[PDB]
Amino acid sequence: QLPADTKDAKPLLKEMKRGKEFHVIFDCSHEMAAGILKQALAMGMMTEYYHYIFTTLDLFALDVEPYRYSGVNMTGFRILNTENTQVSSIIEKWSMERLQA
Amino acid sequence: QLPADTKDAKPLLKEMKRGKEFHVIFDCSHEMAAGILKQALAMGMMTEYYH
Repeated sequence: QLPADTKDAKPLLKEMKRGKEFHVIFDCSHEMAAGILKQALAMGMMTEYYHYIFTTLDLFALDVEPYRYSGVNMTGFRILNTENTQVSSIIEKWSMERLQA
Repeated sequence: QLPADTKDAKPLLKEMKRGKEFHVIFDCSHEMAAGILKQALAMGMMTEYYH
């Protein structure tokens, strides 16, 4: 279990790494995925060895960049149908009004 | 040989990782050391393996 605070992530990952858990499933609002991935990097773990999965349905909205050359696999799940033209159009339109926040 | 700019580092480190070169000496004014190490990190090239 992830402890209460996000930045307490350290021991848990540390135990996982010591125990040599070479697969992981997550389940949490991607907002938690950000914290857990930053830890998973700074703890020197992003390597082809580990191979995460996410059930949070927003894997597409993270910032995948600083991890992407490392070589880990983050199979995820997305439903918002980016494939269709009109869907993407409406995404963009809503985006042009989304950024007022 | 490191190329002209530092962020150009990526191909070289790619070769080091591919051939599995598990040790290194560097040489640079540390200002280069910083960028080369950042690349070393995001490349999945910074673990308890290498030294």
